Amino acid sequence: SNISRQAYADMFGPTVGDKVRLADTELWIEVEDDLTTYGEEVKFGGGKVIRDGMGQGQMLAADCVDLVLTNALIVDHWGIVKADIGVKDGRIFAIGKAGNPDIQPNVTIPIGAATEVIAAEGKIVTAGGIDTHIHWICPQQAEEALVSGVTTMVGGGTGPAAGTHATTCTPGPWYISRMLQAADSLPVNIGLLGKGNVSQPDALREQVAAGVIGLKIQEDWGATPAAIDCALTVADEMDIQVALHSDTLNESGFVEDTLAAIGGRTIHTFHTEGAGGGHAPDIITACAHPNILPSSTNPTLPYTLNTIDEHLDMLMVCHHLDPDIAEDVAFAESRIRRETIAAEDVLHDLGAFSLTSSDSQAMGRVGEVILRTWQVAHRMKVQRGALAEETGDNDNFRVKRYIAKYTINPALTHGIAHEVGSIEVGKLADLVVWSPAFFGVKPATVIKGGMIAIAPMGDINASIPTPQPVHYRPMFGALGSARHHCRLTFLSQAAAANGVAERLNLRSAIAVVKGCRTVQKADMVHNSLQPNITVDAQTYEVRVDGELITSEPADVLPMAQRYFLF
Amino acid sequence: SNISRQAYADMFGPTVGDKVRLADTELWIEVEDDLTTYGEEVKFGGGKVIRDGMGQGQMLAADCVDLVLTNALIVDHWGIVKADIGVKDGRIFAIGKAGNPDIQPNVTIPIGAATEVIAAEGKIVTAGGIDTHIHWICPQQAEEALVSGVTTMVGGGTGPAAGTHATTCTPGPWYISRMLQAADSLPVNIGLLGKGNVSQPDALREQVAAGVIGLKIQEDWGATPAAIDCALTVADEMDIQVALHSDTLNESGFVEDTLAAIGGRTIHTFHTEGAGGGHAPDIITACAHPNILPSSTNPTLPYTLNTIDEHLDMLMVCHHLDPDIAEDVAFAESRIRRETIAAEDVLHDLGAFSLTSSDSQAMGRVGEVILRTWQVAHRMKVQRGALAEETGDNDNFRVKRYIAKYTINPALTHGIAHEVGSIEVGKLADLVVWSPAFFGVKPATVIKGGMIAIAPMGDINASIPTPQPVHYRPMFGALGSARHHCRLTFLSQAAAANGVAERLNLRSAIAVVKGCRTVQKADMVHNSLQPNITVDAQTYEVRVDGELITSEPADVLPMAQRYFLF
Amino acid sequence: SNISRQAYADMFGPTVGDKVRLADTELWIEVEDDLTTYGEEVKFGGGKVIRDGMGQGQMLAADCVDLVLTNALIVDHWGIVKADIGVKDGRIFAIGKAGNPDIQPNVTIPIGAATEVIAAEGKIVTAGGIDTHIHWICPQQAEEALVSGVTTMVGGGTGPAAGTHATTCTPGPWYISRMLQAADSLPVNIGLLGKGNVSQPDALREQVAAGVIGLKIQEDWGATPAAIDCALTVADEMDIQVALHSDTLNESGFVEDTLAAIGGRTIHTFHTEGAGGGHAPDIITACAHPNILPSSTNPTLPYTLNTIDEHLDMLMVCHHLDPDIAEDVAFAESRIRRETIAAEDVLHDLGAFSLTSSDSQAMGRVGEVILRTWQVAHRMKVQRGALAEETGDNDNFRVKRYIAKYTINPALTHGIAHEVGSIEVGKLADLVVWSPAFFGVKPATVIKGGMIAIAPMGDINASIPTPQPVHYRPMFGALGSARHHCRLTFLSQAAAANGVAERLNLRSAIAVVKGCRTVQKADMVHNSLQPNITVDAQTYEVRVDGELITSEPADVLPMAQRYFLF
Amino acid sequence: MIPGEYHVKPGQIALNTGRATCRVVVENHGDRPIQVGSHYHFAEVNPALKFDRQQAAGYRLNIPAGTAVRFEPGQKREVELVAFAGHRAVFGFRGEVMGPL
Amino acid sequence: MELTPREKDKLLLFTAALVAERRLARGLKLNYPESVALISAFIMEGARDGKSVASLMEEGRHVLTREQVMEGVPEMIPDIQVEATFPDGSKLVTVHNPII
Amino acid sequence: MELTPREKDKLLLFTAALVAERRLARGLKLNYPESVALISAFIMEGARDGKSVASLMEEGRHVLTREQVMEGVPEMIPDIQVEATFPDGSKLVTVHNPII
Ligand code: NI
Ligand code: NI
Ligand code: NI
Ligand code: NI
Ligand code: NI
Ligand code: NI
Repeated sequence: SNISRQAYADMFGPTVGDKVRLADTELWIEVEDDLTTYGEEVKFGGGKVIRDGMGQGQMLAADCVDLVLTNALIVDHWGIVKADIGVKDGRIFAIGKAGNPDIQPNVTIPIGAATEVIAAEGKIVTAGGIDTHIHWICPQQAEEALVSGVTTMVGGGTGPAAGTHATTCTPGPWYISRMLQAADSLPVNIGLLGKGNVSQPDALREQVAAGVIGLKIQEDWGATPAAIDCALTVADEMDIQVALHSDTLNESGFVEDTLAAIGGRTIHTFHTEGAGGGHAPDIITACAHPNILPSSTNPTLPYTLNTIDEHLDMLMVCHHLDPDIAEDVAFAESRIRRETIAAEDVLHDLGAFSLTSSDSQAMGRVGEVILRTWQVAHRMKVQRGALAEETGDNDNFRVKRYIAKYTINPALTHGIAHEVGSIEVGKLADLVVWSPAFFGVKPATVIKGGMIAIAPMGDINASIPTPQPVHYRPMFGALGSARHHCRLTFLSQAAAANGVAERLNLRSAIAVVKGCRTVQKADMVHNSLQPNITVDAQTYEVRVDGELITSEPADVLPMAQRYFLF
Repeated sequence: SNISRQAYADMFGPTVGDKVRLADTELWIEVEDDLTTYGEEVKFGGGKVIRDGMGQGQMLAADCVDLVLTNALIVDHWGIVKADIGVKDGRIFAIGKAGNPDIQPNVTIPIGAATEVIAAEGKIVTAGGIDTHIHWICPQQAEEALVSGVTTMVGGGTGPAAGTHATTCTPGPWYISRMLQAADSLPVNIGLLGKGNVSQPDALREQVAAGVIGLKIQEDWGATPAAIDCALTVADEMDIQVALHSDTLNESGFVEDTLAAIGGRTIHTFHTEGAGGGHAPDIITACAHPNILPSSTNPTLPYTLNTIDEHLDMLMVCHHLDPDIAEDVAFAESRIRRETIAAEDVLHDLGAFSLTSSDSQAMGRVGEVILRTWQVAHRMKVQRGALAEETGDNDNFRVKRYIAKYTINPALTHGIAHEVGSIEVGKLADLVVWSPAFFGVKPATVIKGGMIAIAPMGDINASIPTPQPVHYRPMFGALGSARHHCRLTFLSQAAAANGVAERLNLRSAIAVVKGCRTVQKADMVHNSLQPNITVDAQTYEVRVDGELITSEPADVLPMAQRYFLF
Repeated sequence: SNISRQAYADMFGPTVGDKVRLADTELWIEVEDDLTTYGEEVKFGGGKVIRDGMGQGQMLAADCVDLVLTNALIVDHWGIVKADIGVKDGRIFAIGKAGNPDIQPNVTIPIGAATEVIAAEGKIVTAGGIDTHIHWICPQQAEEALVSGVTTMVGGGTGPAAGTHATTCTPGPWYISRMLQAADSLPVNIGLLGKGNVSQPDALREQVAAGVIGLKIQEDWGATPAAIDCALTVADEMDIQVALHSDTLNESGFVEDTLAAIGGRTIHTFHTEGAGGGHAPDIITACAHPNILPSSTNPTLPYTLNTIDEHLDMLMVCHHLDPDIAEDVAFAESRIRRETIAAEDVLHDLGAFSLTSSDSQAMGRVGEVILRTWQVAHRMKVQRGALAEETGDNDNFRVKRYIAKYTINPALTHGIAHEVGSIEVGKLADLVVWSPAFFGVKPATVIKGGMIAIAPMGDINASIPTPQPVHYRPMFGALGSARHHCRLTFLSQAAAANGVAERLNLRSAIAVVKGCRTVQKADMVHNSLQPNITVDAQTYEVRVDGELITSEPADVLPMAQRYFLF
Repeated sequence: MIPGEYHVKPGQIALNTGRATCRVVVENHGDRPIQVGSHYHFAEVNPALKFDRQQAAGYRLNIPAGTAVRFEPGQKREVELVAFAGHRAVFGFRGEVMGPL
Repeated sequence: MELTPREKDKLLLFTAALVAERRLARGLKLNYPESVALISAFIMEGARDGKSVASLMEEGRHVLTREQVMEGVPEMIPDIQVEATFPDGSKLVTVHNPII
Repeated sequence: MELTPREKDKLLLFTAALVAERRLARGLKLNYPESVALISAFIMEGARDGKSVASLMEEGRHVLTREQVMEGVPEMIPDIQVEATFPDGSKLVTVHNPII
């Protein structure tokens, strides 16, 4: 029997050689491989394949998966392939060919009576995003992030308090404990950061032993060499990560002094470009070092016409600065530079910047991490063409380079890659299903630990789930005990050992961080470039090997006005 | 002392002989009995009867009820009577005369300091509805159903997944466990159905032992004779119910073959008319058998002008059919027949069809089970006049016949009638209070296990609860631990024995199903007719004893545009 | 170094001698004291004081506070002072000078790595309000009250039932238990009242032993001398409070008879003016007695043009009265008197009335207790000028007199002042932060037990928390386990001893009431006046020492149309 | 057609049939109004109401349940009472009985 | 704006009234919820204008007539109640038999 | 009004449509959500007017043309579905390829 490729594509989604446009951008992906056996694809519905004795077997629950995503087009750092995805016990069981071994060939993902089906034909499936720069200003951020496709949120805060407005810090044992307990109510995996600004190591050890998986150094609390050294020493001891927002004022020293204080120890630099904070005007030079894991916050991504204009007042409100105090405004202005903002985009395209994050409600937009990452990719293809690593007539490599920025790289940086970060066997089943037309903008389904946690839902009283109004509503994976079973609360090895979970009576699944001190720039997937970068002290021009690094501001962007009501 | 009957009616509600119109329909009910002693009625308010030493006694909590519904007009399968209702320990204590035995005669329901009062004078009180065809596509359905007056929901699903979109199945132990845990968060009694489509009995026993109270056979998973037999065998073993959606395609055989496979064993046939699924075009002939408990889903109730037109696309979306595939559209069309749709209404009026259900968001409207049942009753009275069993100039019997369809009959069919289904002593206090003008459309109060769970509520900041805007809002009976104490999670005898509740740490009250295999058509209250019914293979005409069974489509219906904003 | 007082005020808020207008009223407060050391004030932000080694020290968590409110202008019954507030372990640690003792002088509130910061410069901080006349008609009332600045709610009810619509009673052990369990879900401290109307003491002891912290006597349940005596006897035994709504009908006797039945025992009279219920037309004379703690419900506060007009129908709906029954309307009219309504305002100004409350959705507005209290103060200053106790050119004393009405006095009256009621060391950290322009109308932050529970929040996806739309949204202090740790459920000494908390498995912090029988009028802060008051039986004129007490109705009021959208 | 309308059959209802009744003249000697409910033990009403208390022992107003009779200051009127039933045990009110009778 | 729950709740009433307003404009006979919403919104605006409670209790009975609503609707609405912020604070307006 | 969740949900759709209506009035080419909201609201009002499901399935395809919406929008909306209370109860209206 034969079938045309177009009819086939309409029925089971695209196959090897077919290309798909990502949303309304100029980025095209090409199916690299298809793990199916033509003619044996599994499809669900009336009179379809997945039925008793046919595509569904007689195996007991232990011998089959709980959930199968049929005919999915996977986009991950390791490849863009067509395959079925099997989920068992809330984790990724396998990526291959689903069906019934009794009558079908090459079945690697067995479907039985205990198997639920999610039809992914014509859909793109990716891993849940990981935002590592969250300011816990309000609990509503969790739902906003989940809807965008982010399933893991790492950050700090206690609510809408001055300290949290400006920093990602959950200060001390009491607040850390309260926030860990509150985390059980949120539908996303959570890890907390404590206040790392102190020169007494014991004050830090207490926080780590209390539950935080990292320490935040912020200039608002004093990003001095002494504080930085103290935090890094404790980090090396307890296997936790350090996030840095350096001394913009150059008060205690210049960028080189801070780099000296770090002394080659592993550290994650937040908003490395500078606008969000950091040694003016050369904090961006940090991406040249092997021990630095550099990330960008999203307001500067990508460089557009209105970027500069909106920054001044945003800066002031966030850091509690007074526009009437000359020194306060001067220091705000020293952080906003067209030169570094333009260069940042190119550095991401080259893989010098390895992560993207939000900086939620503190000079960052919580629901726009994924969206903005793809806009940068689009603008870079438009301006720079194909990457040197690109093969074939597609943007497969660029796509892999950019998706790694908000998935696997953030996971590696914070020591949670053993649990999440990618679609790999054994990892928690945090998956996002997208319709090609809405890729990176509005997902069709968001799965947390094997259960759908949120998805667009139409009229509740309708005869079908599709009638208007269709808007995002929480599903069973976000309800009470089901939620606790489908989410993870990350703890430090010390906290886990001290029995913090039992003491606070945390009800969600617990996971421990590890490998935070051993990760380096070379480990960042598709983003390990260490450029010979310099910044002109007077002009602020960024140069790599003497070449000027710059770009043009966008007047219009994809994934914008065609999708949003406001 | 004397008082006019009109003044009396205005004060304490109608009494023996008085008639009341149900909403804006042509159905009239007549008070058959009044259990009060004229002059001794209890009324609450300033300077009223229920006061210390007067209508309220000196008894301790153990000797009085927790809640009393004063002067209620009860409409149940056993009668339409005027009486006080007493609730104690979350259950129906008695139906009779409330007050203080110290100074009042014939008091059967003692009122004391520990008694709360709900004024039901001028109101109609019914048992909470029971919907047995729920697709757990989204958790929001629970609130929609509760608002309509449905307090028990039986069905299956895992969320907005392909399998659940089309079937009422919670596949396997993992999903069953997750959904049982999630159930604790919903304000309605819940019972789950597993996937019954498999030819290996052990695969079914696992699901039952996991917690499901029934097994769903659906054609989308393969409704073959082998699967049907396997499920019924396990059902007979574990005392659980089987719900059937037969082979529409006639792929494995015709209706007679399916009936042969069932072999006289008890089974609940979903949407027996056919549109929702089943052997084309004669699945409706199933209602002639003694072992079949037939129900209808609501889109076809009642037959109206727009009924046919809306069905094709509804069908396609639900079952994941492709309108471009000729065989997919042909099979959709074979399910929609004006002939069977028209006959279904009459069969309900005759008592050949015993239950009504929704088929929530899968060719059914979750908030319209009660509403549509009464519209059918109205249309049938309009077209057929009084029933043969009707006595007096009222529609009392027809009302009893129809209310049984969504209350006691669904309870009997699924083995939960020992807990819910009617206003009888010992049963859980799931009651719905209605204003005659809004009967079956918008309830005044919804009580779950003795506590008000939801009700219309006005301005929260107002001086009284009546100012606008008045809309349904959750009450204390739907809050955290109170909810857990007022709702029931139904388990199979096996699951209950295996300690599933303790293992999953379910917090709600647990109830076990029993008597699923022994129930038959003769047990359906006021709906036990087994007609000699036939369907013409070419014309699709339905005939009972050779007489053509048909009806006319309604152009306008009551309980519609006069009550809804949209 | 020197700085102008205006520049100083703009930077750190006002200091000694500066005056501030409360919202848009004519009330002005003057800073009486400032506990800072000029030049050493702590401020948070980029390049500010609170940084490592500077305003932040090296102490371990145990040696520093969890939260500090910097440069707050405190308004409490004991004073109006400028100071820093320290919070530790969810309680008020100290009021003084915050900072680092290593380099700063006079530090009484140590700031360390474990300290979170809330900037209160330019803000007014008060204790959370306490409403003691709550009808639990719906759970939504809790959020409405919290938003207004009320953190403790005492009352009774079971939901929208007839009994609760009219009375603040949670009838019997079953309902009491259910409501205690439901309380864990609400973000406010809660204490319940049982039905005190019975002449059998054991029926009352059961309720107290079940968990109620007080008993409500209401006329709708029979406010007879026998019932009143019975309740007071049990109250004296179990150390709980009695709230009274007397016999308006004068059925069992006149006001003097009720006063005789009370026999000098401590009792809290609800809506002492009369409109909300009580001996017509002289229940107001109760404020002359030493054992009476008199309060007012809010619809009559203050006397305005539309006050009388809105009362009749409000009265009828609340108490289930029939407008067609002459005696029902006559008794409603006897409760509404311009004479007593006008006098009530003046009596509050004189300190004869000690508390203000709502009477939520039962002739009272739950979100308007604080708001209306300040409107009365404004209207009284406008009509009567400065109080005799007033010193200086400010309204400091009047402010102290009025704030005590909804904070410390309600706490003293119900035996919970050891936990809440004022900003004093050792008390639970229930604090409300206000911007002077919105004082008493819309708070900037509401803190429950050390955590922000609710606050105005802008666009969740915005780059900062300030962009529109800005509306009140629940924060972390109102989420699951965090909430349980930050709220209190008050129990009677008996219930606490019987292990009610463990039995019902209440998850929130538990507090016990005590000192309910020993409190008297002389103990009411700034409101201990016992006037020689009389009421003319025919004209209803109120006179104190023969002088006519009256006031003029307001045509326009502050804290009204300038702040609300509707 | 009126949604949920009643069709009350014409006639009257006889209240408290077969119970002993008695009429008494009552006069409000107080300066404030007094209203009495249908089930209040009449013998224990506000002392300001002057009447034969002895005759009213174990009686209540023979009026529709939930209604009341109002007495303005100085008002004199004849009322009909009906005897209590059940155990005929009076508890509460002004605490004058607190037992059977 | 710092909108409290009650203000947001009133926005729901306002919107419901817009729906009714446009349907009345089309010449349709209003149903139960539409009628209640329309009259209620009218009163709220009256309060914003500064009208007295007494004035509105009367004016509210002249917003819709029996001929502008479906049969049975007038009888389904024995009265309408709504609160709003008058110049002198929140007050309750009760309109008896609003549709005649 | 006693508004049920579904009625309140529909109010959201109505409001979204008001936004689109005003932008179309300005002469802007509508985007994805605006187009869906506008056409959906049109159908709901049609149901209120008493039009049949069959009539609306056709009329709904003439609310917006390809020239009144942004590029790609027509292809993003293969169909629109919405339910409303017709004189004969709730019915589903499916409009295929509404924008041509
Ligand atoms: Ni930063
Ligand atoms: Ni940040
Ligand atoms: Ni079906
Ligand atoms: Ni179904
Ligand atoms: Ni009262
Ligand atoms: Ni009250």
